[PDB]
Amino acid sequence: MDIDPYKEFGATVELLSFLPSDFFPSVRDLLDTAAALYRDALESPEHCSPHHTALRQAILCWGDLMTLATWVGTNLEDPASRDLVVSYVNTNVGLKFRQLLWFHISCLTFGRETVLEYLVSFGVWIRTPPAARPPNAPILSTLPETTVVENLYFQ
Amino acid sequence: MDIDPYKEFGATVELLSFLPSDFFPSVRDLLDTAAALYRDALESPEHCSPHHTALRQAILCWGDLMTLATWVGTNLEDPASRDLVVSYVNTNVGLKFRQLLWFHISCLTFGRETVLEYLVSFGVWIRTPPAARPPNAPILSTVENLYFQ
Amino acid sequence: MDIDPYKEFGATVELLSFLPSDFFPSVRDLLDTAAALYRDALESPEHCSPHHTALRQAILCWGDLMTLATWVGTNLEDPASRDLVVSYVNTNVGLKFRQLLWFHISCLTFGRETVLEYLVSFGVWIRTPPAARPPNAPILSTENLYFQ
Amino acid sequence: MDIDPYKEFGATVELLSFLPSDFFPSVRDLLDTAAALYRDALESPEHCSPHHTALRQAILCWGDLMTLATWVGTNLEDPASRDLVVSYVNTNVGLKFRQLLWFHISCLTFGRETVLEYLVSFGVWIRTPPAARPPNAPILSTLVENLYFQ
Amino acid sequence: MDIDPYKEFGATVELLSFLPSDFFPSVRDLLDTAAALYRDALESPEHCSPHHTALRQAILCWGDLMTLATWVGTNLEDPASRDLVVSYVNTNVGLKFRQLLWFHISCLTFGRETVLEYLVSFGVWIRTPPAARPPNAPILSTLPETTVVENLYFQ
Amino acid sequence: MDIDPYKEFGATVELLSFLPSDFFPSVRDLLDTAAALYRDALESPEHCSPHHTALRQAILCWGDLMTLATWVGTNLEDPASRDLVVSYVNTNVGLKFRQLLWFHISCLTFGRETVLEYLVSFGVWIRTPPAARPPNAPILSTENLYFQ
Ligand SMILES: CCOC(=O)C1=C(CN2CCN3C(=O)N(CC(C)(C)C(=O)O)C[C@@H]3C2)NC(c2nccs2)=N[C@H]1c1cccc(F)c1C
Ligand SMILES: CCOC(=O)C1=C(CN2CCN3C(=O)N(CC(C)(C)C(=O)O)C[C@@H]3C2)NC(c2nccs2)=N[C@H]1c1cccc(F)c1C
Ligand SMILES: CCOC(=O)C1=C(CN2CCN3C(=O)N(CC(C)(C)C(=O)O)C[C@@H]3C2)NC(c2nccs2)=N[C@H]1c1cccc(F)c1C
Ligand SMILES: CCOC(=O)C1=C(CN2CCN3C(=O)N(CC(C)(C)C(=O)O)C[C@@H]3C2)NC(c2nccs2)=N[C@H]1c1cccc(F)c1C
Ligand SMILES: CCOC(=O)C1=C(CN2CCN3C(=O)N(CC(C)(C)C(=O)O)C[C@@H]3C2)NC(c2nccs2)=N[C@H]1c1cccc(F)c1C
Ligand SMILES: CCOC(=O)C1=C(CN2CCN3C(=O)N(CC(C)(C)C(=O)O)C[C@@H]3C2)NC(c2nccs2)=N[C@H]1c1cccc(F)c1C
Ligand SMILES: [Cl-]
Ligand SMILES: [Cl-]
Ligand SMILES: [Cl-]
Ligand SMILES: [Cl-]
Ligand SMILES: [Cl-]
Repeated sequence: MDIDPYKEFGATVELLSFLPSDFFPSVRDLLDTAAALYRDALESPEHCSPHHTALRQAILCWGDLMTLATWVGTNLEDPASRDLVVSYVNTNVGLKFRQLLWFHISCLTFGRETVLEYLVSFGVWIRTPPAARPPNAPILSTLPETTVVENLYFQ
Repeated sequence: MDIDPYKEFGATVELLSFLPSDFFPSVRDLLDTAAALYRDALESPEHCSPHHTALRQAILCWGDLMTLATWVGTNLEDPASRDLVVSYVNTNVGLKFRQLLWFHISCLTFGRETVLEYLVSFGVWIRTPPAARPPNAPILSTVENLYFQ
Repeated sequence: MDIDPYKEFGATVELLSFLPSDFFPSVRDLLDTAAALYRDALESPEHCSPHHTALRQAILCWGDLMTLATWVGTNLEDPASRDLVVSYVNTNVGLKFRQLLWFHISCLTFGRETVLEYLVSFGVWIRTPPAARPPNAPILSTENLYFQ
Repeated sequence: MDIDPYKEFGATVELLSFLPSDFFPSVRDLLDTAAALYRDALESPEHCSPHHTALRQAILCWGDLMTLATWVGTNLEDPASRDLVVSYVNTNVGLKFRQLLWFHISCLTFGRETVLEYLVSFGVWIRTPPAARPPNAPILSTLVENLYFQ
Repeated sequence: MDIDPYKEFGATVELLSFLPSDFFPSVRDLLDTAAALYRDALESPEHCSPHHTALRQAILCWGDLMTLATWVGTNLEDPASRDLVVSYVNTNVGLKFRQLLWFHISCLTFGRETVLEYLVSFGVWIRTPPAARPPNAPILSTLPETTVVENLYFQ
Repeated sequence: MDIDPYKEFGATVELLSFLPSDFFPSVRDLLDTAAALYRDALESPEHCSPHHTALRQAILCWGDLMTLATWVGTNLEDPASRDLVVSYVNTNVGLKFRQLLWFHISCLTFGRETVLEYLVSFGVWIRTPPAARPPNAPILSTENLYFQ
């Protein structure tokens, strides 16, 4: 099968690939943030949303990879090679999970449309030559809960 | 965090662990069954169901685990050592994914209630001594006169 | 005192003894089934039933027995006598607890009469010569309030 | 599973463990008291109460531990005092059963509320320094129409 | 800063000092009593009372002190010097926490006034020569606010 | 007992531990700020607030800890282990008290909801890669005669 984990969420692997690897927080920091903001939802008996369901699996999958990588490492006769398999996972699959965790955590806070627009905004900014672009990166931020039109309507 | 992947689906890790490892099809056979029955839905831009969403991730996660386990296996000296990794996968994370893939595929066909009832039925049958129990395993499956007047 | 643990549940040690030891699931499998089916009730602050009360104590007692048996195994100077302890447990107190756990778990699922009738049914079948009896064993198949 | 045998009776292992081991009668004396006061009920075909059901199992469980201990001493000991196994049992699991038998026998006589209050009363008394506390321990105890005189 | 932990509770360090060290249960026995009587309240999300808030911190502080003393003790190889750490705890900070835990646990059960009156009663009794005083110590108990006659009068 | 000192104040240890250790002022700087802003309230015979009650105990507890550490340090044989005591304080109990003192002092100034929101804001900012985030950290922030 050819399954793109972003496709049911309105995105693609190629679109997440538009961002440089340096854009994404680390796996540990994504996992810490998922816990700080969404632990209760993620641990609840309710689906909550497709993003929650996917994020739960992504978190556990990283755990599966690290548990396997740690176990083999303990079996490597060279004690200096203890985290060699763990390093292998980070090198070849770490970026994939950073993209995926970032996507779901961000979508849960900002909504798909805002996240996808930000992906484009940053990817265009980082491809503009540094001496020709605004010094600071674009900012990821939430939409207003109420529009100016609605606010003025109820004056 | 402590996330139980079955909890949002009305089950638990402990409940799936009630079944012996020999109960489950192999991961390869589970993956081939998911493809034969649900490939178009799994590859679609539609969520379809929480089971589809979870199953998509599990399928992809197993691919990651196999690339890792294959990399360790193909780069490991000694047949006994590679036997150990294959054994470790068989005993631990392979069993986890056999449970998980079986659960989601079965739920997509029979519904949660039927699946959970079958888990108990088989788990009780296999714990009954063979000489005392029915020879075959339990099976997973799904008008008045007035009516004619 | 002479207490029969089955007496308040309508049975006796003698009746459970009518079944061959091979009839019963293992202690481990009985404990796993009690957890799979009744963990929440067994761990709850509610009595639930006399079967739950008895089953709670039986589960804890087996833990006590295993801790004692482990201490005997580790403290016996001779390795051959450790073997005797295990075989003694399997033959004697392990069988007692297989009977007891099976009885209460089955009663919680099927009710007292069905269980008592099944004990007799299987005990009669296994005593019928194999070449003269049905090829398969009889089947165990089908509450909230408890009088005295 | 994590089963607390006191939980269905409104108590916990931790609560019983608030009492020092010296608080409790010996297992033998608890068993003699169960027999003297409740033998007929314990041996009857009636449930009687959840306390009776639990007490029956606890009495039989101690029998199982002692039968095991005695059998090892008889068969697997020669010049050993053959009381080595029996001695370990009374050292570790004996306290657990003194708590359990005492709880059920006391509840059958005084009721849960009075028993739990007494556990707290004695636990506080024994933790008060002896030279600062009352000399005697707290005590476990529990407690006509007008027309007649007109 | 010079803070007296009793001042917001109507007492002082000097007043608790009026009681001899032998008056107090050990820290362990005070902690075990706090758990037996107040565990649910102490672990709850509600303030409950200023005594509860203070008692919560005292329990945790003792944990901090013993964890530090343990780490020092277990990482000191000479056994005599480990006994020096224990003696320092017993001599100095153990008495401070025995006073403090006793005060808060007693106040939660009997109220401030009864506790302070009892502090005085015992401190006076123990300073009376043993051959001249009642054989038994005064008793900590809640006194009745009204007499039987008064209670019957307002029936 | 398992007491979370933040629980009665609407937070948890895990939430405070979302912030990196470098976020917090030193214990000394927290204590000096508490004295500059709240000394009279803290030394008063009035409860003032649950935050004041908790903060009083934390201040005294730090005094207990440092005298113990000083007594150990001044009686230790070799400076390398004197350095070990300081390092233990810096890594373990100093971090706990930096979190705790900061929480109470900040709550007394800004209120719980502002503090908890700021914790999240900074914790997310510091986890954003430096080259991708705003250059500055988020900020913690909140006649008489004519009407006679
Ligand atoms: C937790 C939700 O995610 C965010 O809020 C995320 C953010 C939100 N932004 C964080 C940095 N920023 C501030 O501090 N701001 C300050 C203020 C005052 C609020 C404002 O000016 O508006 C704005 C800006 C907002 N940025 C990003 C990324 N930016 C670039 C590359 S990555 N990723 C995630 C994220 C981050 C860390 C861990 C995670 F796990 C995740 C998912
Ligand atoms: C595809 C949905 O799953 C099933 O249908 C599943 C089945 C369905 N059963 C298959 C075997 N059976 C028949 O052929 N039957 C024939 C008939 C005519 C209908 C009848 O006699 O009633 C009944 C019985 C039904 N059994 C199981 C398991 N049984 C025991 C241990 S495992 N697991 C899954 C499953 C299986 C393979 C790959 C998968 F990937 C999965 C998930
Ligand atoms: C969990 C309740 O117990 C049972 O259900 C028990 C059973 C239930 N039976 C299990 C075997 N069977 C099937 O799979 N059946 C299939 C079907 C379709 C439902 C039907 O034909 O009706 C019937 C038959 C029913 N049998 C027994 C024993 N039989 C003989 C000796 S022992 N003991 C217990 C038990 C078992 C294991 C662990 C335990 F822990 C216990 C207690
Ligand atoms: C049999 C019910 O239990 C009791 O009555 C129990 C008692 C009852 N008390 C017995 C001692 N007492 C008297 O003699 N009293 C005499 C009188 C005239 C009424 C008075 O002076 O007031 C009061 C006082 C009541 N005390 C206790 C415990 N106290 C402290 C630690 S243990 N445990 C159990 C118990 C005891 C033994 C074997 C058991 F098996 C048990 C269970
Ligand atoms: C738990 C509340 O504290 C008490 O109840 C406290 C008590 C209560 N007293 C306990 C001793 N007593 C009884 O048993 N009494 C009842 C009795 C036997 C029926 C009778 O009247 O003769 C009265 C008398 C009341 N005494 C004390 C202290 N007394 C002297 C020095 S210290 N300190 C605390 C306390 C105690 C232990 C652990 C703690 F942790 C604490 C705090
Ligand atoms: C004393 C109350 O606490 C504060 O005010 C606290 C602050 C207040 N902030 C101080 C730094 N800032 C300014 O100078 N600002 C300038 C101005 C003009 C007023 C504005 O733009 O608003 C804003 C910003 C506000 N920041 C913090 C922390 N920020 C980041 C990590 S820690 N912690 C505490 C605190 C600090 C020191 C000792 C303590 F002890 C404590 C508790
Ligand atoms: Cl095949
Ligand atoms: Cl009698
Ligand atoms: Cl409580
Ligand atoms: Cl006295
Ligand atoms: Cl001031």
